[PDB]
Amino acid sequence: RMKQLEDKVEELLSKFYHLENEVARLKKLV
Amino acid sequence: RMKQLEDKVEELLSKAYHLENEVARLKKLV
Amino acid sequence: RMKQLEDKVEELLSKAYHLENEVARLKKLV
Ligand code: NA
Ligand code: NA
Repeated sequence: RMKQLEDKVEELLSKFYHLENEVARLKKLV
Repeated sequence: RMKQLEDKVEELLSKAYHLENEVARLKKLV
Repeated sequence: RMKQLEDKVEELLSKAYHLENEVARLKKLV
């Protein structure tokens, strides 16, 4: 069942990557 | 170990949805 | 195996916590 977890962690890696950008986006605008 | 990882990963996935929303809110005010 | 996943989670947890702070920061400055 580690594969389901690995895929979720991969999904978490990517969401976190996108949130960092949109936050840094907000940081330049504020 | 294995169960705790899966739970934490699920804990993380929901925190991501909440952050995704908090970021969206902030965008409407930048 | 599991260790790779716990490492990754520890990372995402750090990221999540810092995004939380950054979100808390941006909130205070619209
Ligand atoms: Na929200
Ligand atoms: Na917000």
